[PDB]
Amino acid sequence: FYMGTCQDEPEQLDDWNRIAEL
Amino acid sequence: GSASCLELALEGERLCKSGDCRAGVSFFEAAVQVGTEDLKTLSAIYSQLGNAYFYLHDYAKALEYHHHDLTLARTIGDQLGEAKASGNLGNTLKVLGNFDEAIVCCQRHLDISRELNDKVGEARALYNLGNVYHAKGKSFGCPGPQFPEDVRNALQAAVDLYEENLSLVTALGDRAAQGRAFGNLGNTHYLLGNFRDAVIAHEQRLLIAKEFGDKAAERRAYSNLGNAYIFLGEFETASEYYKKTLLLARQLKDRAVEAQSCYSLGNTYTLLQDYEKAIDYHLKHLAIAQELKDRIGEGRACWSLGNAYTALGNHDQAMHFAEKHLEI
Repeated sequence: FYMGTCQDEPEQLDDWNRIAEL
Repeated sequence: GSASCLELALEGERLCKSGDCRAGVSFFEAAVQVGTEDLKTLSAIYSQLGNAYFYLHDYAKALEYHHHDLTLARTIGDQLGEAKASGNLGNTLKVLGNFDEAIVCCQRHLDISRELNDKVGEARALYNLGNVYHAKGKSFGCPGPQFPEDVRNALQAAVDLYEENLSLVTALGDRAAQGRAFGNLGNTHYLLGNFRDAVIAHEQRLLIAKEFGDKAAERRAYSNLGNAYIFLGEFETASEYYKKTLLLARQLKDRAVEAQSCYSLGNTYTLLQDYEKAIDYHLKHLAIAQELKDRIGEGRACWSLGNAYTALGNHDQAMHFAEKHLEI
């Protein structure tokens, strides 16, 4: 039976400090 | 000039981080419009634009910006930047369904990270590469488990990559990254028909979700666990997890997930013969789909209701939803 969207891990972006660390 | 470009870029980055990518994006664009001679800075601006556009679901634009970042990282000889740009391109190509090129790009990220002995980069690259194979295998035909050898080959390659990622993030002490790998591994095992293995991985994901107070991750894990138990023939256990997803869906005021919980609960009770419990959960789903304007789910509610009443005896209400099913 239909179960919806599998519920995978959302995409992950750990990199919002790059410019500030430059 | 170079100084105010940097100043605008910093503000763009602050806004994206705080959950305002719409506003941050246009600070990045202004930064590019002002421009700078520091190509390391410019490269990072392009990459952050690609990231912002990715999060805004503009994958075409994201791809173009990552490509500029990649090329620029090459012209200046920045290997670390080249590796990160290749990873970002791969993740974008994956969403766009360019799996073949996604593999190449993510493999580059991995190869360069190993060449440089960057363990954090290496772990990320393994996770990303696993994700590409996962998405590739998942893209075939009907969703869920069961067909072409390449499906199984891709999913098995994702398992191996997630297991290697997990080994590495354990050594790094990265709990959040472990949760992510456990989650995706569990769904990869699920698609392979390895249901007991899916359960083990989803339980670990659940534990880590609770540790971080990550309610969205907790909900996913319960839902995924329910799914796995359905396929194990353990329907009582499934209803338990489906019920726990339902609680959190209500607490997090997420109506769409709230609706799905009800539908899968209705079906679990159908498989457990409790037809009256089935109806209750189906009408709560039916109502929610009427609320969210989801016509596709509204149709499914009607058909399921008709089947349950038929095993109960109620011929009159079975006909009532059949006529409502025809209308949609």
